[PDB]
Amino acid sequence: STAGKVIKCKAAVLWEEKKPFSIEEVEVAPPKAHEVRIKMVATGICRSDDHVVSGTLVTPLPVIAGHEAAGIVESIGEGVTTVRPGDKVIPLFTPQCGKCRVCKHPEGNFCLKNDLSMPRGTMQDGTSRFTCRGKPIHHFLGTSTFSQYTVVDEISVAKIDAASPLEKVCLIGCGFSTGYGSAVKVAKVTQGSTCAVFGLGGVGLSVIMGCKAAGAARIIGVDINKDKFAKAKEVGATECVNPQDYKKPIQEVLTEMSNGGVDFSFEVIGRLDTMVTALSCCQEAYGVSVIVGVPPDSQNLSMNPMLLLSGRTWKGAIFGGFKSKDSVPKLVADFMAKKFALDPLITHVLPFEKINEGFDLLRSGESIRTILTF
Amino acid sequence: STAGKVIKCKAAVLWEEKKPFSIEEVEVAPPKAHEVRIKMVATGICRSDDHVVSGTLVTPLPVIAGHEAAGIVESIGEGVTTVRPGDKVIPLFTPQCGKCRVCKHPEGNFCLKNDLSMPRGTMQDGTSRFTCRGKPIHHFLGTSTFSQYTVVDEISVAKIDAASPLEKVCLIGCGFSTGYGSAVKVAKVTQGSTCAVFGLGGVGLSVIMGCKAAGAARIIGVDINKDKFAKAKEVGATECVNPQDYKKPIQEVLTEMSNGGVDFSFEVIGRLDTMVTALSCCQEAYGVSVIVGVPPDSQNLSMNPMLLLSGRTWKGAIFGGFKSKDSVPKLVADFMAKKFALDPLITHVLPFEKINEGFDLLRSGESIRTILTF
Ligand SMILES: NC(=O)C1=CN([C@@H]2O[C@H](COP(=O)(O)OP(=O)(O)OC[C@H]3O[C@@H](n4cnc5c(N)ncnc54)[C@H](O)[C@@H]3O)[C@@H](O)[C@H]2O)C=CC1
Ligand SMILES: NC(=O)C1=CN([C@@H]2O[C@H](COP(=O)(O)OP(=O)(O)OC[C@H]3O[C@@H](n4cnc5c(N)ncnc54)[C@H](O)[C@@H]3O)[C@@H](O)[C@H]2O)C=CC1
Ligand SMILES: OCC(F)(F)C(F)(F)C(F)(F)F
Ligand SMILES: OCC(F)(F)C(F)(F)C(F)(F)F
Ligand SMILES: [Zn+2]
Ligand SMILES: [Zn+2]
Ligand SMILES: [Zn+2]
Ligand SMILES: [Zn+2]
Repeated sequence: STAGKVIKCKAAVLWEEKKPFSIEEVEVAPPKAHEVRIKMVATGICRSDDHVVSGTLVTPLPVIAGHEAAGIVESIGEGVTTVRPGDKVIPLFTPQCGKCRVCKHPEGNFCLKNDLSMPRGTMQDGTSRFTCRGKPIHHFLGTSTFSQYTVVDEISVAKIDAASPLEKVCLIGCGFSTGYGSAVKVAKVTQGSTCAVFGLGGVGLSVIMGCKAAGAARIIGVDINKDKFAKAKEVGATECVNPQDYKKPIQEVLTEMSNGGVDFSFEVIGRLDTMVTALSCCQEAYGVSVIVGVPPDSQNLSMNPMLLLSGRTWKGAIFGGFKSKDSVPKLVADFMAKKFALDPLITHVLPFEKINEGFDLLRSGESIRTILTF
Repeated sequence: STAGKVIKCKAAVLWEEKKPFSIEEVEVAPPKAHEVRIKMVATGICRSDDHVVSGTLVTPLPVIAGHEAAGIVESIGEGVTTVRPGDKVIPLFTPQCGKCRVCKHPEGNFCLKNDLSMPRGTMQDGTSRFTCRGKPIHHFLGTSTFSQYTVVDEISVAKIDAASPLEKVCLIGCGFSTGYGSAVKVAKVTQGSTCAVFGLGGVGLSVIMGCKAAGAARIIGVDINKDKFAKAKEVGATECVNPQDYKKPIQEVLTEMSNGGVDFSFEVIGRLDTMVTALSCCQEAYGVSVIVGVPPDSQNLSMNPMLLLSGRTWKGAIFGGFKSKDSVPKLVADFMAKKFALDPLITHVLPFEKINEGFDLLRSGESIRTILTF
């Protein structure tokens, strides 16, 4: 009924930094060859979307942000083979072209077709499917989920179980998969280990879930907002520490608590200082520290390389190291089989039109994930 | 016959930074409980010893430096069980106590009894076995091999094969094992990989040996001294580049040569800028970079954590990640079985009393390893 036609629909457009989203009418072009137009069902509010508003994460403006979502295929362009109209889907902010040297590497997931390194804010063909006020509007990470309809490249969508609950599994589109994979795949957390997780938002709680799944003995949650601790303990933190309660810097506290440093630390905030602290608190000879947080654009940290010379490993990852199009349908199948939980991450549900209240809930410290329903 | 007595002998004392070593008459105390007195047979001149002279590496002065050596046990203190008089030994600048959290960990080698992290320049008991005209002389990394005789803690010595040639296997006490293990144990270089090695001294040549042993298809040597390239190619470098030949940064050159980044990079110089260049030149999604070089004391590097967030792994190690007392004998056994060569590292052989000529050869760029013989 809409196939082959321009859709007029509502989207949350960001015209300028540090301004509220504008809910207004946009035009969504029909999909071209190897593109997929999706009716959005649910989208989460991830701190990275807030980083676009704050200018922490630089992408071309004006933009339709949003990258953690689930919906139903409205129509496919010529040549699409991996999804059909009416399929349930999760957009992939990290693509999986399956052809590039990274997609073919056993341990790589940062596909060379990504729009993260050198953001253009377009479809793969360098154009936009969105018009607003007669102007072209940029895409975000090849997803743009803060719209009733979006168009993505085939390499940026995965078909998921026909019976999945989209108002939950949208979190597999970013925050859950990222934290979980950061522990089980990137860190490769071991049975009986001691973990330190810096930041207890949706991504940090997911990291804790992965640390518990891996059989960690101790999981120490770290956050300056003690209101985060209860939920962190429910999903497996054995202890929580607030840096503001100690006279000593928290890497010293954690080193003592762990009898000379943790096996695995995670930075799940996005600050240069906590990236160095998290590295410092892992054991000097065999500790591993994983950066998950997104730091302010173009800013360098300063560190003493003697932290690494002693034996520490420092690494980072996008999307928990998961090859996105292979992994997302398996993660949904595992969720359906109750292998992990998503409800502990969901604190608030709002309609899409209340997106600005959703960003307020995050910025105040009150929410973990708000799910917007269309 | 000298057992239980003071030995008067010659040692090279460094009284002050940026001076020549001074050949002095010293007194060497007999070994106390769990100590081993060694008659030196050969010691290598490592750039780390030069770092003490230049002030790159801070350790209490005055000092007997030297840490890359082999000798024969002259006597043992009370309770020594792992060597006897007459045994061939290699002193271990990284100890293996076998009782600390690190020694018990499968990966870790940076034993908590080390004198590297917060150098005291003493025996384990906090005293010196060396006097020069009534003045105590500091130890270096619990080895002090620039002496006819030294005393080490039992956890800082390994018994090796009675038939081993000490004028070659002294290199297993630091430079060979550090470079070889950095490739084979720390990086875990893979078959068919591309490697880049920054610094083509004795330790960087040993990194090349390890990369070739691991079956790397491409091994790119990087040095500003093009006279190092011939020997690098002899031990397995497929290509060499001199950053001074190029109008653009060598990380860009290496990224284009490797069609988007190397699999494994090694910093084997000791400069902050080459540590960041080496990380940058490894592939952004799955590349691994190992720091081996010792940089100037208390200096921090500056880097963009986006280099790690994409997927890179950054690590460092001491002594190639080898658990020292377990590994040094097996490395000597493997040398005796022709598993690897040490002669390519040895460019000069001098008697001990020509130590300053040995350091002049290193500083001029002529030498790789000078072995000092007794
Ligand atoms: N690498 C990747 O693929 C991904 C990265 N991210 C990033 O991960 C980070 C976390 O995302 P969310 O969990 O959605 O964010 P969030 O904003 O819900 O949670 C961050 C937590 O950090 C705490 N915090 C702030 N300053 C702190 C400090 N100094 N010390 C300790 N805790 C502090 C806050 O109280 C908060 O609970 C963000 O930077 C986001 O951009 C998000 C997902 C994917
Ligand atoms: N982590 C560890 O356990 C160990 C660390 N080391 C350290 O490893 C490093 C190398 O030691 P050696 O091989 O004995 O030293 P070396 O001085 O023989 O070799 C260093 C090489 O770096 C090259 N070089 C200097 N500046 C350069 C630049 N800007 N760009 C490219 N090349 C440059 C030199 O021309 C030289 O060939 C030193 O810092 C040393 O202290 C040594 C052994 C053990
Ligand atoms: O939240 C996802 C994420 F990886 F952080 C991102 F949004 F893709 C990033 F990296 F911020 F661009
Ligand atoms: O060359 C040995 C070495 F590991 F580099 C050292 F000397 F111990 C260090 F690290 F320099 F202190
Ligand atoms: Zn996100
Ligand atoms: Zn790809
Ligand atoms: Zn130990
Ligand atoms: Zn050395």
